[PDB]
Amino acid sequence: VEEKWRLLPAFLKVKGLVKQHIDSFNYFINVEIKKIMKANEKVTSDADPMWYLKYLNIYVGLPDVEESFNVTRPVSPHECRLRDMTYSAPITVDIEYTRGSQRIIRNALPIGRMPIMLRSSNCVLTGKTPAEFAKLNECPLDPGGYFIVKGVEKVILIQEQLSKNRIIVEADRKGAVGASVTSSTHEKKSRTNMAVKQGRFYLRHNTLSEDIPIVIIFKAMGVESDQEIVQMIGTEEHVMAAFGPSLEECQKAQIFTQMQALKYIGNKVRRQRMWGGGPKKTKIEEARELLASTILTHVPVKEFNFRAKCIYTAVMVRRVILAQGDNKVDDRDYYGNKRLELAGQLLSLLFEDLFKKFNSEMKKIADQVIPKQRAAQFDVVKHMRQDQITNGMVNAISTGNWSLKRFKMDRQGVTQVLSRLSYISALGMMTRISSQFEKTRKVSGPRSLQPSQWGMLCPSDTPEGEACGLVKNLALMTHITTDMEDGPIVKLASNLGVEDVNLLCGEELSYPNVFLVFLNGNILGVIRDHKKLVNTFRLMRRAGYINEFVSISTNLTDRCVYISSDGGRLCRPYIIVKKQKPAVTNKHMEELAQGYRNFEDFLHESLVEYLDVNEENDCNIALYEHTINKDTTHLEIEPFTLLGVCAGLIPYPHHNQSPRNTYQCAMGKQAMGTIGYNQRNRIDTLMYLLAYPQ
Amino acid sequence: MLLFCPGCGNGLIVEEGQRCHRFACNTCPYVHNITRKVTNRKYPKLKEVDDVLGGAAAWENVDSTAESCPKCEHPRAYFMQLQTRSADEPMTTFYKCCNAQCGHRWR
Amino acid sequence: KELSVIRDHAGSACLRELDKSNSPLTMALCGSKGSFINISQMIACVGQQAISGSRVPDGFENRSLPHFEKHSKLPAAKGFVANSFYSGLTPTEFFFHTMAGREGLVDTAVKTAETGYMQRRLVKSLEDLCSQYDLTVRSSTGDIIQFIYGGDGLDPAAMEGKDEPLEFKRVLDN
Amino acid sequence: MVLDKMHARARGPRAVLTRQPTEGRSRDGGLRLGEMERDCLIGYGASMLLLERLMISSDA
Amino acid sequence: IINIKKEKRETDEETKQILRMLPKDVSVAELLRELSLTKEEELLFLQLPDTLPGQPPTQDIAENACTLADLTEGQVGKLLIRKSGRVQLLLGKVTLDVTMGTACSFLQELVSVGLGDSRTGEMTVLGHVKHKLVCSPDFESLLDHK
Amino acid sequence: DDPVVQEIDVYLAKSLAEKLYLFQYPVRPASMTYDDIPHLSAKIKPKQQKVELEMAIDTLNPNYCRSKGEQIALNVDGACADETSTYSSKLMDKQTFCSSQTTSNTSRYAAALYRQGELHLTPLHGILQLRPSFSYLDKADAKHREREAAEEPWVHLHYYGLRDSRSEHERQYLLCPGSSGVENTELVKSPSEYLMMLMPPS
Amino acid sequence: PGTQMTLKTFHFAGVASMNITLGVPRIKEIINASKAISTPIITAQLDKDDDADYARLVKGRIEKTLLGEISEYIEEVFLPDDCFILVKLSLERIRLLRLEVNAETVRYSICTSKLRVKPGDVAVHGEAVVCVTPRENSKSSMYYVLQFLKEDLPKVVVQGIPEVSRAVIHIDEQSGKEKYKLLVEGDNLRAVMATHGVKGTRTTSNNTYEVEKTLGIEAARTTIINEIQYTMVNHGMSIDRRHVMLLSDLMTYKGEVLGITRFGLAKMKESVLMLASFEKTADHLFDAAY
RNA sequence: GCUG
DNA sequence: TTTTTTCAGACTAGAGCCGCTG
DNA sequence: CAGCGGCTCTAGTCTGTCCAGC
Ligand SMILES: [Zn+2]
Ligand SMILES: [Zn+2]
Repeated sequence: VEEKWRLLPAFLKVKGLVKQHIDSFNYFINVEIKKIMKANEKVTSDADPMWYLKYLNIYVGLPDVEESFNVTRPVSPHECRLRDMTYSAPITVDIEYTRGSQRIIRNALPIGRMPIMLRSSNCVLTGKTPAEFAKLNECPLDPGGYFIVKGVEKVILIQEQLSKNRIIVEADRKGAVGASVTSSTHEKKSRTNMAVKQGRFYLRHNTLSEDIPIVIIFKAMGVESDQEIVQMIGTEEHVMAAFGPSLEECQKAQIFTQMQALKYIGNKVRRQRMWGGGPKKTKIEEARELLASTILTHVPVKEFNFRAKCIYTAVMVRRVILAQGDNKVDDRDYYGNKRLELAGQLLSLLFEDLFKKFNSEMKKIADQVIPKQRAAQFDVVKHMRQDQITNGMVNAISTGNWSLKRFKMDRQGVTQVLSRLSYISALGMMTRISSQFEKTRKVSGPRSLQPSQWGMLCPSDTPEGEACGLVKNLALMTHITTDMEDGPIVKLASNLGVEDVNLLCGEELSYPNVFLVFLNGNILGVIRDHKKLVNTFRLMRRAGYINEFVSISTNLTDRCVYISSDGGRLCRPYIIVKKQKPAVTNKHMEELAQGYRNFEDFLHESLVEYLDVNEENDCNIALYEHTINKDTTHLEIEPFTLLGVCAGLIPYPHHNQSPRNTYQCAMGKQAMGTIGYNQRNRIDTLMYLLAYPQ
Repeated sequence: MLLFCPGCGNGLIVEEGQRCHRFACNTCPYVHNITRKVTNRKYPKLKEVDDVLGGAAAWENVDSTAESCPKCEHPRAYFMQLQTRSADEPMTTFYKCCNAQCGHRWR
Repeated sequence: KELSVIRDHAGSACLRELDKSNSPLTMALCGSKGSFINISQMIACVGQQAISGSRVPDGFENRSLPHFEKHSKLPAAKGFVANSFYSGLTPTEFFFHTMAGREGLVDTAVKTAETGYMQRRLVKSLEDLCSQYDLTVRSSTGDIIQFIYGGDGLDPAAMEGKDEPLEFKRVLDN
Repeated sequence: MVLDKMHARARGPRAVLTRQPTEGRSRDGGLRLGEMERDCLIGYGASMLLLERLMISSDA
Repeated sequence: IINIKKEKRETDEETKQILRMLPKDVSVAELLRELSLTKEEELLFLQLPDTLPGQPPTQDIAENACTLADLTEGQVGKLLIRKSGRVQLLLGKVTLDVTMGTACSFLQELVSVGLGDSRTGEMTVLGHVKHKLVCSPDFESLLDHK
Repeated sequence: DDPVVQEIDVYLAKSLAEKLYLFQYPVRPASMTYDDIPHLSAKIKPKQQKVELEMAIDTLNPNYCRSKGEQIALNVDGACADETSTYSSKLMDKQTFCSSQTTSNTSRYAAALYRQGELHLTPLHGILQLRPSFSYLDKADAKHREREAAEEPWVHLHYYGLRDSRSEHERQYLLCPGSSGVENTELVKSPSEYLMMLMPPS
Repeated sequence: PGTQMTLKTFHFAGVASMNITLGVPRIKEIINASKAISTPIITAQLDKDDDADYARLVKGRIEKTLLGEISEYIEEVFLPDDCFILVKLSLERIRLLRLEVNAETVRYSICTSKLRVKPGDVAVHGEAVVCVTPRENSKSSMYYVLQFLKEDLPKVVVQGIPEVSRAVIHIDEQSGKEKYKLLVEGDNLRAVMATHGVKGTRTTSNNTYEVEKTLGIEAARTTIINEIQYTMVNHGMSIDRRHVMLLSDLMTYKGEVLGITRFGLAKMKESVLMLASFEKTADHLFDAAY
């Protein structure tokens, strides 16, 4: 199949390269903003019970700048760079506030201005032919994916974080294996930990002043009876025996019923707010509020039913105990456990805080003026201020400081100025990943090259110096996934035979045959036959019934099958080999070039598939057709795509020692060469141009 | 070993009554009189024996009219049986022959 | 050890075939630049890439990369690169060589910070010590750390014979 | 490029707070003889050179 | 000491710790034991797919889900045991696959509840339930055909 | 693979479709059955199905520590009041079982009374988990606390156990007027219509 | 020298396991005078250097053997009166390997084990084949204490130095005489230099703190000379001894070995600004004003 | 952020 | 009211602990 | 039967992590 190379240009026309930045903002401006507005929809005043301020639909418009009182003319990216203006668009929202006593509905009220990344759907440049670009004074060969804030082009660097909703088994400094699942939802993001500090299991959370012994938490949740707790965690002699010291701790105390455990947890809840909170929330009630929205929030109580939270808690306890025995702690360097967050996610978190601050400030204004100033009606629309939202985002992009106190997020260095030393310097900056651990000076940690990075992160492209492995660069053919709906994956799984977990006593989870199904971190049931769920789910995805980026993976050592549609996960395209023969078939490859098929047709015809790092652990990829065996499952589309944009420019990289290739990647960015066709028009702080480039 | 109450399913504790030792619940009246011998064996893992017998150890299992080894057809060989793990394992048989111009290890 | 033998024997053959006029050999024969390991790697075979003195560890479960069978202890699934730099490295071999190369680059950057902190700590404790006309190394306080420097009283730089001052056989010949 | 990396300072602007030279070529700068350089001079045994460099030619 | 109220050793199949002194079945074997070896009737529990391949008859609808509550009494299908232990539930033109569910070992009771009067009624225990069957669509054959 | 064995006919009965419940006891092993234990009451709410049962435990058997039974009964009930009392006698006579609801819908679950050569399905109205209730201790604290310092009406049911002839009688209503043979008018849809029904277009 | 390492490894002591940290990290350990060094290694000389049999017996004395290894079975026995966890002890493994253990020795070891079995309730039965630990006085004494004892009874060390864990016997390759020296990974130099058959006169360590405590200051000077000059020639990196003869002699001239940390500077220097120019500038200036 |  | 974003390290108090020490 | 001596123990806490150059 000589033209297996032709697939790299075709995947690249639609996705890949700098697209992973563009398609991400597009999801935030078109889908995530509305999910955030539904979550913080409705503001209610303490002074008047009747007053209500819901938000109905939020739209983000075309970028325009008004230089007069009411002109509202359109604006171009070049003019903003020259006049040091910000390229941004108005955020317009629809509300139905109480007003005097009616339900006045307003359509299209501006709440502020949103910074717009170039080449995004809302950007003017999109859909423009090269001749049209000349009038807009923008180079056609411009990567995009950057924001013009105050006349400086700024790029939000991709950040690598451990995956949310997934329990992480990790040793503490004491060598004490613990566990920690970060629950990220659309309402509350919180950290819930489990710890064995004296040979007995305690649960820790920031709303609880002291660590609570786990059996008390189980009794509060509603699994009263020691046998039911022991049956859920384990029935093997070792698992039960090790949870034996922990049983005594509740027995020593007198907790034996839900009420006596809920009250104990309440006497420990931090009650920080004693002012403006009115009178309410008894100690027992505060506990039933915490156990139902604060602890393990990703799992959802139906009607104050913790049957689901209790099983998930048992799975965490069992994982600590098996790990404590053999000391097989999960690696936090494996790229399967790490999800990269690009602009959309960072912007959505920043917007979520600013929308809640704007809503809060409107309630505080309403509570102060509604009951005192006058019978004259309080109209929120007059007091609403555009500045809080506009100023907040711009400042975060202009200065790279992500200080969000609500989520305890204090990260600086999120945004950098786009480097215009050369065209390559700009393209490389777009595909740049920033690590989570940045102060680590241990050589064999994040700084090392991990085999899991194969095909996802360029092996040789890294800065030499303070950040030898801290900063990484994406390879050519890599797609970072975006969040999907999950309605179909839940349905296919039930019909595929996955029995519910509410209908079984926990003893099943310890039988060797039963395996647990997890979707984005929430249990969907228990299936006896792992292979049929895995080989049916793949067959369905190939026909296109299920989304291409959903990934099914199975871990035999811990009997669980994981289905992931979360987003932020690196995915690489691979040809499917069935019966020792590649599926491209030569004729299809000619059809791509001729025009009958595009890359999407190959994906839904079962010719090509996307595999994430977890799925790759279950596959036996063969780099070349000659290396095909009986066990081989897939074939690599092109070997050279393993290297990245900077690495590729080196001729014959394979024939050189590897440190030399790393130096070239850094030097190529520092070279002096043509920047763009609009280079003469631009008036940047420093521009270096070779007089006669070749 | 964990044993649980048939009534409420809390964990039992052993205590002493006026006539017998009892398994007793902490939360309900249920007690169970220990009338006869009851036991629970752990069977832990013993040490490795592989490098312990090599190099002319103090073996003793040889007896009169013992079989000759199969290669040399002479009785110039020792043989022994040992548990490799805990004593619930069925004992394995092993033997080593040492003769002039002849070194071998067999099973 | 066996993988090491293959590289050593391949290197010996490469040196024997090389003419007495190869620029790389001449630089190795004098010590101007290079070594015979560098020439062997370029012309014959680059060796097993070693991370922390051991074969590449398994990033995936029971497998270094998804391109080899699980639980494979075979050479080449654990970092042995048969090809020379001149022949070129196959994609899996290139990744293993990059992993070993990065370990060195990370080590140098981390090591420079550690040695610098250490030098400040040593120079902030030994700076006051100085030899005196009485021949006794003493502290600023006047406490005697030593009665003669290095027992002999000799200075390390002036030695011409591996910690011994004269090297008499050479002196008589001159 | 060497043209942009060439800096020399004799007597020039001194910072108001410490009366020591500036830290930037743009500000006329002045080079920092740091502790490691100072340690090498102590090893050489040059008492006068350290006094001239760190007091007279900096902030006497 | 009462022999029928011994303390519960934790694995429920292994309840007997004190005394007077398993492998996994498959759906072909389960149906064979209850036909040839023992003629006794037994209550099996089977979970069917969320939608059966039917139309709600005259039920005033929209392609809504079809359940056993919507159909009418009578023969609903045929159950085939094949060679090599494959079991199929042919429930129309389509064949659904049948597999053994999680092996429960806690007690399960099948009971009637009838509120025959406004405030009182009858509760009746019809029998114990031992085995669970799972019915699922054969997505490979359904899709391969079209 | 021809159907060499057991082509079994499958029927369907609706006579108990609004009456049949599956009760399950997560902490009680399959060998220890409540068939012998006398049941004293059954309570249900027919909507928001929450069944409660009370079972009598004897006191002349050796497994009852009467010394402790007198103490726990004295904690729960005031020494001689007896107008409202959990236990009539001076000992703990009864264990109460409280239900938790497993699932909101039960449309896809069916009980299957196997007989030789045929299978009879019947829809389930509910699946409930029965657990031993621990209220007796919460009330014992409430009557210790005082010394120191819902719209749905209950339905009462008579309990007929597995030994009673009413159980052998009503077990026949799980069968349906046996049909010799037919192809159902419903469940006629084709494989391609069925695949599009379980996997709807986005 | 520390700046110029190529960071090569190949430093396992030639046993192909238990690599010794040997680079600038080892130089940091020797200079800091840490009481705990990672990779502590007492090299011992046997009284008889040619007998593998003698080496095997001596290794048994130095290394720690847990009760569970030597115990055939371990049963918690509940009886109508008195529940006791009785450990069954094998008498063939005790003979198969030459370990001098008995029920009376085990009974002594079970007490003074931190298992709270300090009372004489623990008893010996039969012929070194059964030891019975009945229960404890308090702290959830019922069957709870018993559950802890059953899990923690196998861990008790019947014989051998608790601190040492991983003694390995190394054979020299010299053709004329083949000799065995056992290198123990552990820290109790006093015990490992007294066990019968280890010739104390030639046993040595790599922890200056362990040597200083057991063999005077002057031997602690010679290890600071040696273990720096051992780790400096291991990394190439030749150095004069007269530099190390000064660094050791500064480090141990005020009584005890004063490691060059922030803390060792306070015990070496009297002047404040020399301490104040080093770390802890706040406390060292206020305390010298006090 | 990069050069040293 | 709601996450973490390095890795040790050799000091400084308490909490006991058990046993002789009177 | 009672007490204070040292223990001994876990965590606690503050303290660093190359030079500079733009
Ligand atoms: Zn009980
Ligand atoms: Zn022989």
